[PDB]
Amino acid sequence: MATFVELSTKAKMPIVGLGTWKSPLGKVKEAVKVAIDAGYRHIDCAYVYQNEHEVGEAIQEKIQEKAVKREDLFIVSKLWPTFFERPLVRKAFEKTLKDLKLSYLDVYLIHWPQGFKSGDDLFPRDDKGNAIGGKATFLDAWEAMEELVDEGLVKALGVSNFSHFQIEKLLNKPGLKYKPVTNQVECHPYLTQEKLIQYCHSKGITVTAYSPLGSPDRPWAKPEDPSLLEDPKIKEIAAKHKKTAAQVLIRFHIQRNVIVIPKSVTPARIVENIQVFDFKLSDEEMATILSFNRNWRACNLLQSSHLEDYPFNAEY
Ligand SMILES: NC(=O)c1ccc[n+]([C@@H]2O[C@H](COP(=O)([O-])OP(=O)(O)OC[C@H]3O[C@@H](n4cnc5c(N)ncnc54)[C@H](OP(=O)(O)O)[C@@H]3O)[C@@H](O)[C@H]2O)c1
Ligand SMILES: Oc1c(F)c(F)c(-c2c(F)c(F)c(O)c(F)c2F)c(F)c1F
Repeated sequence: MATFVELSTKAKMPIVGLGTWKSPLGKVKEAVKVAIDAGYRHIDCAYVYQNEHEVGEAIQEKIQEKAVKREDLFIVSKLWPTFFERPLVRKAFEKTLKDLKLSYLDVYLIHWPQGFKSGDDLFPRDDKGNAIGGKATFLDAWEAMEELVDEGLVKALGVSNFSHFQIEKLLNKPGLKYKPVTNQVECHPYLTQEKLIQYCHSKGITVTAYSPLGSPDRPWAKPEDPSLLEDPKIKEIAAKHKKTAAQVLIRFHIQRNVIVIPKSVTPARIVENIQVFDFKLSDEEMATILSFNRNWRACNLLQSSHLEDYPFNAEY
């Protein structure tokens, strides 16, 4: 099996999960099926990925075939920032829950802190492709999301792409009902997030590492961009353990008690990515890997950088 990180709610969040961004229809269903078979219990989803209906199919299949029980699955989705207006929070969540064919979510995340123009255009933008903002804020969103927890439709709330300033704004809001259980952010040896992980952990907030393999198929990749999978120094450590680069990149987070959600639709890779509980990176190897920090992001979202709550201006 695979280990977990205990949340502030005492719920157990499986430390490896399956990413689903850009997992195509026609592949994502088989991907979820192979992952469950391979021992994955945590699946990371989102409204904006537009494939929740197929993830839902796969989960239902495995449950009705007795491969797994709902209570042993840990399903996460995210509210997109075109839906921060209160009534849209409900409508957006209802579509996610119905697509996923579930009666509750384990975690529901604010996907990004900056609000976008409210509505069903997911990427409202000007002529240059710059995001158009909305006046509803992540605090408005959180307020409405808290009702879902009151109603037992979501077990816990969290945030994604929040800086420590934005988490402080959240924690320090008077009249807060629920606290975020996780902050899902990009994290890997080129962006080690030392200060942000230290902050979150000090507040009882776990970290979920996204793009842990450096998202090698991001359509905006430039050949001069760094490549973690092909990095000779990462590959050196892999070799030392007779493991793959990807397995080292995943194990890196487990050893920092950080949840990690590599994405694949390739059955061999889905299996490979969870074969990370039979080796250990040594203290010196962990130190070497941490030294690779470049403060480099695969996910800059520069087209939203002019917005008030754009998260990446702050140091952490
Ligand atoms: N909250 C956010 O704003 C946010 C942002 C980014 C990502 N995420 C979440 O985090 C998940 C993971 O991040 P990501 O999808 O950006 O990138 P990633 O997991 O770092 O990398 C995925 C890419 O690596 C390939 N791959 C997977 N396993 C491999 C292996 N063992 N060896 C070689 N290549 C491998 C995949 O190919 P194949 O699929 O073709 O096998 C895919 O092209 C996302 O899917 C999403 O769930 C969240
Ligand atoms: O959940 C997300 C995701 F998985 C992404 F890859 C992106 C994403 C991103 F943050 C970026 F910065 C990109 O340049 C990109 F192409 C993306 F797909 C994103 F915005 C998300 F909200």
